[PDB]
Parts: sequence; C-alpha cells; structure tokens
Amino acid sequence: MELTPDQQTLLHFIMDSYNKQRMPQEITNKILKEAFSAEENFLILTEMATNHVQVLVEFTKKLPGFQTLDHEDQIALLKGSAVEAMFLRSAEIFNKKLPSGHSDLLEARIRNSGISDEYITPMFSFYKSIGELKMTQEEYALLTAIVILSPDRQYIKDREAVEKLQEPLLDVLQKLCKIHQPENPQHFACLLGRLTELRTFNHHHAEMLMSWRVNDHKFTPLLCEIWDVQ
Amino acid sequence: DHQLLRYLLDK
Ligand SMILES: CCOC(=O)[C@H]1CN(C(=O)c2ccc(F)c(F)c2)CC(C)(C)c2c1[nH]c1ccccc21
Repeated sequence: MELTPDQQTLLHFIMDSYNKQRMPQEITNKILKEAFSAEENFLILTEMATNHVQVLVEFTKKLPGFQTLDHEDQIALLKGSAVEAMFLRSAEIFNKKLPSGHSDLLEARIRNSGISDEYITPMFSFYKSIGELKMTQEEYALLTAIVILSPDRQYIKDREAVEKLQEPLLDVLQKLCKIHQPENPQHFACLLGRLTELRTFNHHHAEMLMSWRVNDHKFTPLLCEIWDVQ
Repeated sequence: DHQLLRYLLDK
C-alpha cells in the first residue's frame, strides 16, 4: 500500500535526475516572448530537442541497473524511447499552469510554427488528454523511466534484464496512483494506456520534420542519429 | 553506427 524505505529512496533519486532537465518556464518564455518565423521556430525547436536528447541520455544512465545492461540493448532502449520521452515532456510543459491566456497563446505559436496541421491536431489532443489526468511531477518522472525501460522494444536481445529494471518503477507508480488518487482506481491503467498512445508518434516523426514549411531542414548530428534523419 | 549515442553512454 504505502511506499517502503527503498521505494521512497528510488522515487527521490528518480526525481533528482529528472529535475536536471531545462525548466518548463525556460522553454515557454522563449516562445511566448515574440512572434517568430517558421525558419526561426524550426531552429528554436531543433536546439530544444537536441538539449532534450542530451539530458535524456544522462537521466537514462542514472536509472538503477541501466549501466549493467548489454551495450547494444542500451542504444536500442534510448533510440526506441527518445521521441516518446520528448512528447511526454512536451505534454508536461504545455499543461503547466501559466497566467490567463498564456497557455492559449503558446498553443497558437506552436500551431503557426511551420508544422503541418495533420500532425498538430493529434499532438495537442494528446497534450490535452494527458492534462485531464492531472499528473504530478513524480508521475511524469516515473512514466518517463518506464517508457525508457520498455522491454517490448525493437532489437532488444535480453528482454528479461529490462523487465527486472522496469518492474520496481511500475510498482512505485502503482502505489503513488493509489495514494494521490484513491477516488479513481483506474488512474494507474490510464497512465499505462497513455504509453500505447505515445508509441503512435514514432512512425510518422521523420515525416512531420521533413514536411515542415521551411526551404531547408537543418538538424544537429545528435538529432540525425536519434531521429534517423538526413 | 550510432557513435554519438554510444559515446554519450560510455564517457
Ligand atoms: C521538450 C523538448 O520538446 C521539443 O523540443 C519539441 C516540442 N514540441 C512541442 O509541441 C512543444 C514545444 C514547446 C512547448 F513549450 C510545448 F508545450 C510543446 C513538439 C514539436 C513541436 C513536435 C517539436 C519539439 N522539437 C522539435 C524540433 C523540430 C521539429 C518539431 C519539434
């Protein structure tokens, strides 16, 4: 029912690693500052994503038992989760309460940043759906760790070794859902269900990036490696 | 090869 000393220790350690990310305000203040062109926005978002991947690798390395895993599986786990983790983080940032009309202005700037409407509509639908769950920072952090440590990922040699690392994190999250939301016994199921929804953003990701209304699609070498672009 | 990702993982 309640968190054991080891579970409390695990949660606090995951939270410290997760808090090393760029602050939601640091991302929202840049966008909400001035009205930027599609060429400027693509450059702003490319830098944001490069930083996201950089901090994600550091967070991933800190996950208990990740260093003990086979080198090939480590790469496949990061490459297979990077996009999902970026959309989970983007959802956390968008749903952060801001002053009156600020979240609506942020939505407007992203919708008019150069991206095709075909990819925007399911993206803001997912952000608004995630928001409805009223997730805490601990749930966002644990859900990110669960996403990264998904054994049912492509090209993984030893699934069982990944299962053993994900299992305590699922147990911690399950306990937290029963604590923060005892009114809704389906809350944990909703979170896990949102992981399947996250997987849909993978297949057409490179397509969304190349269909951006910019003459030239420049990416950093790290993004090219993680997103399989250029 | 994912040499940049492998480097960031080793260090
Ligand atoms: C945490 C790191 O997030 C990113 O870097 C995103 C963020 N994305 C957001 O919608 C977003 C951004 C800022 C907010 F404050 C917010 F609430 C949401 C999604 C997307 C538009 C699809 C994108 C990102 N980087 C790109 C690079 C090239 C092309 C497209 C993107």
